[PDB]
Amino acid sequence: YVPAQEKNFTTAPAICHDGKAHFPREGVFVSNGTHWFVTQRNFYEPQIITTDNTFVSGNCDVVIGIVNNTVYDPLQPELDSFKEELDKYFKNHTSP
Amino acid sequence: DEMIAQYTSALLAGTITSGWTFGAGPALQIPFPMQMAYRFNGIGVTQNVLYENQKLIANQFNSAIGKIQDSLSSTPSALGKLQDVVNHNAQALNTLVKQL
Ligand SMILES: *[C@@H]1O[C@H](CO)[C@@H](O[C@@H]2O[C@H](CO)[C@@H](O[C@@H]3O[C@H](CO)[C@@H](O)[C@H](O)[C@@H]3O)[C@H](O)[C@H]2NC(C)=O)[C@H](O)[C@H]1NC(C)=O
Ligand SMILES: *[C@@H]1O[C@H](CO)[C@@H](O[C@@H]2O[C@H](CO)[C@@H](O[C@@H]3O[C@H](CO)[C@@H](O)[C@H](O)[C@@H]3O)[C@H](O)[C@H]2NC(C)=O)[C@H](O)[C@H]1NC(C)=O
Ligand SMILES: *[C@@H]1O[C@H](CO)[C@@H](O)[C@H](O)[C@H]1NC(C)=O
Repeated sequence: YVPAQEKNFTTAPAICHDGKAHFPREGVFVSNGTHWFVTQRNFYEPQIITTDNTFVSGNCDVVIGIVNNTVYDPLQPELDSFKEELDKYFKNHTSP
Repeated sequence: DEMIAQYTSALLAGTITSGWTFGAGPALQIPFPMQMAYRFNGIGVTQNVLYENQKLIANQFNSAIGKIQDSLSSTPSALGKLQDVVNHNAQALNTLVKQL
């Protein structure tokens, strides 16, 4: 196996979202200027940043490379269809 | 001894900037503070041992290199493996010129 032609990007070694640093499970974060992605090491396959492939280790004021963006969790794909569904159906009893 | 010193000044210029990727085709740039986080990951300890302790790890690396400088100049018995290469050859010819 031999890798073919390449393409350069911009990086940062960690992600701080809620005052805590986030480190990638495999790969390291890249971006093209607008929004960030996590990628494999030997093939450009961008993926959205999610809790499933990021682990937290301490707060984000101990290492020089920190950038600001959002990190996702696999529950708001569910809870936004669940908690908002639960919250909306309970508002029709307070009206009368 | 000049172009030999240029070959071994190109291995150090690729293992610092590109890492290990220039031994398998195209050479890919990588920061050195991030390449070190991949050498720890291949041992068994996670990435956060380096980034959370980037200060004292840097000082241990610089001081260890400076201790090498005094260790080589402490004695002349450290380079005995290379001296026996030229000593075995030089005394092999002196025995040959006294066979006459
Ligand atoms: C960096 O790469 C990302 C990844 O492709 C680029 O984001 C992409 O931006 C385009 C518009 O600029 C998005 O297209 C739009 O998508 C929405 C929703 O999907 C759709 O409703 C619109 O009609 C339009 O097709 C595209 O989805 C989006 N890709 C992702 C994965 O979010 C970004 O623009 C790149 N930035 C630079 C500076 O190159
Ligand atoms: C990512 O976003 C966070 C959230 O805003 C940024 O934290 C903010 O950092 C700045 C400077 O690092 C803080 O300003 C500070 O204000 C105090 C009081 O005026 C002043 O004494 C300090 O010298 C400093 O200027 C700001 O308060 C802080 N926001 C908070 C804590 O909510 C962080 O800097 C962002 N990271 C990057 C790389 O931009
Ligand atoms: C609330 O219940 C009443 C029952 O008479 C129904 O007419 C109304 O559409 C309901 N509103 C919502 C928002 O579900």
